Amino acid sequence: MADGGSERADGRIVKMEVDYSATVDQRLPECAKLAKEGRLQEVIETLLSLEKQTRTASDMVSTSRILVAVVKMCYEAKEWDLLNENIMLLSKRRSQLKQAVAKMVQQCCTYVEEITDLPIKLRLIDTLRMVTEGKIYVEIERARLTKTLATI
Amino acid sequence: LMVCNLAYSGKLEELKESILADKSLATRTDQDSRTALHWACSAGHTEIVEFLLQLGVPVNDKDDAGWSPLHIAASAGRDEIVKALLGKGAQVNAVNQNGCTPLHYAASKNRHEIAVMLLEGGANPDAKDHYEATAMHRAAAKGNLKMIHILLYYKASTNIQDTEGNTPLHLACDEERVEEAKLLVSQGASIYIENKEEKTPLQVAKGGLGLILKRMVEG
Repeated sequence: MADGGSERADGRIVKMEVDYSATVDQRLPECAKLAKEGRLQEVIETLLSLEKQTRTASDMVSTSRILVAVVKMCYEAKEWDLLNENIMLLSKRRSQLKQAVAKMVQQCCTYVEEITDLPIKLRLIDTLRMVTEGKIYVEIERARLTKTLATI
Repeated sequence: LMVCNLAYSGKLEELKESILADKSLATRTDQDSRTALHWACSAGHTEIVEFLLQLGVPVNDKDDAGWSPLHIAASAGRDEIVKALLGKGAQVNAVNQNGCTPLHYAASKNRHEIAVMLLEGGANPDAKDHYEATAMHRAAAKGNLKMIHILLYYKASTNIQDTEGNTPLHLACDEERVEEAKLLVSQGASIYIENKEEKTPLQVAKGGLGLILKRMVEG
């Protein structure tokens, strides 16, 4: 049930204000088992609609003032299905995945105008390979990233 | 299961990270009572069975029918997998579904090294199945002359009565193998034993081959 992860969500957003990225590395084992558990189909949807906003909110705080973006792109670029490799029962959700990719392209849309020319080429060259590695999507964001790159 | 694809296709780092992430996957089996050892031995991968046998997976894990992995390595023609399974202490005379032994299936592939490794460890040269047939009946049933010869390097018998009463000479003459019949006769085959059809090996041979059979018996 998502009642266990909800307290970690609304408490984690309050406790995670100024802490550096090391506390996120401490959150990696806290969210790995949290994503492994919760076999419920419709109940854990709130947990996946809150925890992802906690980790992407911590990504917003980390990208707010100073950003090197190397470790940031290495975290997601190296950890995609780490929680999806131990779970043999794929819950065929595809409900928070559209909000996942849409929120990633929304944050990249807020960071796509002018921030720093270096990480945008590696982030876009990463997500256009994620287009090929996905193979299952509504075909909206996959075209969005490559046409907003094609305009450049 | 997923480990069936991982051990089937030979994914090295996917199987290593999968077992290091969940040690239960090595002991997990599919709906056919086949663990990762049976798929990695059926595929012939060396490093995967070196990892599974290195962790200490039971070598005598039989499926629903009773097929031990030593039959898979013996029939597989992979010498190194036989080295690993016999190194772990596999049962050289394990009983499968039809009561056969790995000697019959290693003899089926005409693999001399596997036969030397199995028969050296203490395998029965005259191991009979449910139909009272040894490896010489099948090797002679296809024409494995040197397999029968290396079976004779371990002092195997040449007069095993089949379920129909046929000696290995009966099947050698039925397969129309002249050199194999002359070698079995010259090495101690009996031409007087009859089967359920009351036919001597001379009568079973066509083209007057029984005259040179008995000629080589008396000569």
